[PDB]
Amino acid sequence: GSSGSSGSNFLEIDIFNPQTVGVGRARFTTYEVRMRTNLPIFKLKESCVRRRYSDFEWLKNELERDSKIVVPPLPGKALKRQLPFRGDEGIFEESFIEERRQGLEQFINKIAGHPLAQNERCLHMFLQEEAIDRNYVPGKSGPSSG
Repeated sequence: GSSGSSGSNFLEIDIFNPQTVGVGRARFTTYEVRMRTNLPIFKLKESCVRRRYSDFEWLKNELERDSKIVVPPLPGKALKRQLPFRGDEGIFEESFIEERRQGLEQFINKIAGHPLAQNERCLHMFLQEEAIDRNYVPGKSGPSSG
């Protein structure tokens, strides 16, 4: 085959395929982060990787380092625990998953739009790359100098 289709640049990410991990309680789920762009900045045109909300919290933060970068808020709220023992107070409903599933998608959908982010590597690493490598080695990093 050959194929060949294009027209107008478009950078968007999809969040679906909610898979549950672990067993017992305070369990969590993931989402298939499938991005699709036609920009050069991105080495790959399309890639599918697995990621969760808690993960995004690592990425987002990575953006909230220092670079006049405007990162959007994460969909969720929780802060009332002295010691790391408790988590979710029994929550199992499509709505919830949807909320986050959609939320993130939106957050990234906008985050991706960000130019300062489009250059960021962590972003890509959080996309193309399936497994993040905390304290990775920077190289190439899109069109450097300029």
